[PDB]
Amino acid sequence: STPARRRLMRDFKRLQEDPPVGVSGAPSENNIMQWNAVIFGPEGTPFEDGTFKLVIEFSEEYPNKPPTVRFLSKMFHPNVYADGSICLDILQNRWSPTYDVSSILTSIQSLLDEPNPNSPANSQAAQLYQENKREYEKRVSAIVEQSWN
Ligand SMILES: [Cl-]
Repeated sequence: STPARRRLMRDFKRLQEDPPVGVSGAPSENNIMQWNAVIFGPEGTPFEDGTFKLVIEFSEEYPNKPPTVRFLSKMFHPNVYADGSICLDILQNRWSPTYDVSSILTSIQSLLDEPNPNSPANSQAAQLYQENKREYEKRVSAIVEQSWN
């Protein structure tokens, strides 16, 4: 094995033993470096009832280097690109090996209801979030419904 692979097995064991509310994930069948994950939208937010699928991509440099994470489900959120790529500060400059898959996934769930206003990846979503909360929620509701497909 390798340190990344042993760490990933530890991350999985910890996540499966004590999963945070509305989050789960596991390595793919055939490749511990690629995981499938699910995040349920947080209760009381525009994303409630959404069941969102994600892919997490690691390397042999984990946990020195953060993974990348993308939504496979359709998304509408200021910090998610059109291709599903998720922008999260802890996956960039605020990375620490103290974070693991569990805490990455919980951060992404929390991100859903707490957009980062700094240079958002989806300008349309950012502008609606800022200036037309009412309409932001309709656009979010459409991708909540699609997430059940
Ligand atoms: Cl962030």
